[PDB]
Amino acid sequence: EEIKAKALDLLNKKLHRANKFGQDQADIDSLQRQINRVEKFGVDLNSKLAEEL
Amino acid sequence: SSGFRDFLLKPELLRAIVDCGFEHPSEVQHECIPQAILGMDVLCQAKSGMGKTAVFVLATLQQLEPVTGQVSVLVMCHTRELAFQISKEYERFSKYMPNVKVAVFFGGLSIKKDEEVLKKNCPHIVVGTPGRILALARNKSLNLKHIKHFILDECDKMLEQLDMRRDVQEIFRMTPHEKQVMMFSATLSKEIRPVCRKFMQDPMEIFVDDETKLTLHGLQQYYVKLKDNEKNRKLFDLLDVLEFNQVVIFVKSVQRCIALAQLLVEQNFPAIAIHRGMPQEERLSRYQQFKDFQRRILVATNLFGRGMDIERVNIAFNYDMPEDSDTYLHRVARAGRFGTKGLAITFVSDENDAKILNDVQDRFEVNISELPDEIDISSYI
Amino acid sequence: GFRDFLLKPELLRAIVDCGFEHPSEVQHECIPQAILGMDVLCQAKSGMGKTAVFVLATLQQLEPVTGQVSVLVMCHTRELAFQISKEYERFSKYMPNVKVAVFFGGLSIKKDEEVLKKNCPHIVVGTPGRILALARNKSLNLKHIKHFILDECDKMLEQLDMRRDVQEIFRMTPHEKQVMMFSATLSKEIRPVCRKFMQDPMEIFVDDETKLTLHGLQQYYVKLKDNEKNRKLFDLLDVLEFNQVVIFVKSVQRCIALAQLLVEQNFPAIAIHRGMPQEERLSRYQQFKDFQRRILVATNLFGRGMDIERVNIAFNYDMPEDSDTYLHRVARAGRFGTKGLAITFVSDENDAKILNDVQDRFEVNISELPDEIDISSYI
RNA sequence: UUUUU
RNA sequence: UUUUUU
Ligand SMILES: Nc1ncnc2c1ncn2[C@@H]1O[C@H](COP(=O)(O)OP(=O)(O)O)[C@@H](O)[C@H]1O
Ligand SMILES: Nc1ncnc2c1ncn2[C@@H]1O[C@H](COP(=O)(O)OP(=O)(O)O)[C@@H](O)[C@H]1O
Ligand code: BEF
Ligand code: BEF
Ligand SMILES: [Mg+2]
Ligand SMILES: [Mg+2]
Repeated sequence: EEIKAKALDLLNKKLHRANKFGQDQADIDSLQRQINRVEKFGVDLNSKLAEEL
Repeated sequence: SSGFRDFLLKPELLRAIVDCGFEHPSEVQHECIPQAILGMDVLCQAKSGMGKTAVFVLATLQQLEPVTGQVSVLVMCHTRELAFQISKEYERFSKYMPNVKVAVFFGGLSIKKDEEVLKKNCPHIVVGTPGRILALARNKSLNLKHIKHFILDECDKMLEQLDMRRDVQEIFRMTPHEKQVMMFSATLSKEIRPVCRKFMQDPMEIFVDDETKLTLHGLQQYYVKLKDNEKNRKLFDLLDVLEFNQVVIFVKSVQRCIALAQLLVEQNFPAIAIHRGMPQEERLSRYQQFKDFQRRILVATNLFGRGMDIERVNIAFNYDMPEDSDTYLHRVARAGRFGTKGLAITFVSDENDAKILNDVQDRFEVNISELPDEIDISSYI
Repeated sequence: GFRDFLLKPELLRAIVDCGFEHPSEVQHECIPQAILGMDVLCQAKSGMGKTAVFVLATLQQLEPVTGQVSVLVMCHTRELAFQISKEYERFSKYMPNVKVAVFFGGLSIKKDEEVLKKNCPHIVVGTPGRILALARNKSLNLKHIKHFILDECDKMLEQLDMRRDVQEIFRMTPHEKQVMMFSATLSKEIRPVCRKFMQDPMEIFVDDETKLTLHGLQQYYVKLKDNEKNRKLFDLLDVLEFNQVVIFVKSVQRCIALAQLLVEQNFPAIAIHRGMPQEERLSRYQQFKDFQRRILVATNLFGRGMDIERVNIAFNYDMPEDSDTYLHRVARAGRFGTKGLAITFVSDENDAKILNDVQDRFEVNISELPDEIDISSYI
């Protein structure tokens, strides 16, 4: 769960910076779709989202 | 008190049922149990997930007189996991009968462990799959000449298969001719009633011949039309919006089962898979963690399509169309156990997919609405 | 107040076109004397319009002759020379018979000779190295120049190599000419060096250096080790609203690495430094001034002269080497008295000594950065 | 698709 | 160090 909360911190920054610096709207939705999925579930170590880890 | 008292069961059996939390029997239990404990042969068909297992578990335990070193009850089914489920169910109802011993036998695990169990600690009740059981009988490790009760669960599927039918016939021959025979299923094709009938003398017949009542009117069942490419993306969106505790997703092959499970994992869906070809110890560990609610998403072949009783499965997915309306009715039944509410979503890909879904819609007098974009959380749980 | 200067009506028309409503202090003091052809040694506050002083004064005196170059302007960086040339075009909007040209290294010299031979300008802006090369091979004729301008003159003459090149360029020019030099910093030691190029010039000095600070700038610092610099900057770039920032480092290698790391944190950062090809340098410089990008990482190449309107924050990721560099660097933001923000990373004790040297010399306060600040107070 | 090897 | 024809 220490991985879970700190995975949310990396996404809450990528999403924040995407908004702040005019990112494509597809990227905003893709990040948010991943954030809400990570909250509804855990962090799977074999997932491709584990690239950042 | 009231309810289960009508049967006059053994007190240690009734104390077990109390610890199970059951309050009143289902119609199949009220109708079938009192005759079953008399020794009668029974051919039983009843609504999916309505308590068929407890019927033959309670009746065999009621009639059972334990004889040390002697197997008196044989129960068989079509999948290894189902035999495992039935064995543990025997354990929970024999909780207050310490002398009763139960064992389960199936392939994928060393036969010497099964042999060592038989020759060192012989059970009174044996549950298992036709292959391993027949192997142990030919082995002479399993002495089947003391059998007083012969039980088949999911019997129509077990007897629609001639290679499995001949195996159960060869197993049936090595048992005494005077004994109880009981067969259970939610589906009983009019073709296969005689096939089960040849195994019994004057059986009680529980039939739901007019299939108006085979539907689970506590389930909302919808469908979506889409391409194969759109199947994955639609599945991803549905798993995101729909709230659930557990989900079972059914595919039509081992290849599809492995690929979808891997694809779900890479999208950060904590999905597990179960199918033949896994090491048996591994698919037992994966069956248990799903049953113990340690995994939310299960992708399975038709291996998981019958008999599996998972408490918290809220949604059933037909990622691939079921082969027939028989397989459809059992897979959807994996949600909404004992008449609770649940959800069933079916993917219609090609012509044959809509062909089958119109068959099941007609056969059961059921409505399958096209899936709306918003569903009440109160609706399906 | 620009009417009183007695400028040419086209020149006055250009002033109103770019929106100037009132001359600055340095424009009031120097322009009338510079119109008359007097030598001027000018020191003035950062970003308060020194460029307009020598652009307008030379454009006023210019009597274009088709075959010859009359005004030469030099500075220390290529991008500053580019900026000055576009500033001449801006104020030559209504003087169509005036031609300007920029020559600096990193681009083919044959193209510079091509523009000289085929369409010779009246005003040349350049950097001393390329100008010297064009003058030695005789493509550039310096025998007609009547105005000789040095911008950022102290930095241009404190470099002995660059001073030697400027001196050789000067000796190729007529004795009868106007020489003007501009900067925001004029040390006691460098003033005679500038004066040796001039004859009885008007001298504009700022000897009370407390009025060289821009009181419209909020100036803070954070004590940090080099390990902690990277993410303190990351969070500051997240928290602070801004239109544009410039992030200064102490070396080309650090400029490349920090910019690359910022992009991988998905900050759309760009970098300018020596070693970038000049086409990439110019195109990168142009888009930053075109408001195409918000985050610029730079060496001291961008540390003085650069005039980008919407730079609200200036970051000292690495401590500037001395107080002059700090003064010019921090002044890339808040141009012409507007409000900006200045943040300096202090790494070791020597950095603190440099910071203390700065606040003593300018009698300015650099307080520690508070945890949250108001957006209006620096915008 | 499932059922000893 | 940074910057300045090569
Ligand atoms: N009388 C009862 N009251 C409540 N729950 C019951 C009763 N009988 C059985 N159940 C539960 O219903 C679930 C499904 O029973 P199961 O025997 O697997 O259904 P079937 O074999 O008919 O598909 C099981 O978890 C079982 O514990
Ligand atoms: N009178 C004025 N009113 C408004 N802005 C001015 C005025 N004079 C100059 N500026 C602007 O100030 C900005 C910076 O001037 P600049 O000449 O680069 O300052 P310095 O060279 O003294 O550091 C330029 O964008 C210029 O247009
Ligand atoms: F018919 Be049940 F689900 F075994
Ligand atoms: F001194 Be100014 F910023 F050119
Ligand atoms: Mg069952
Ligand atoms: Mg300037």
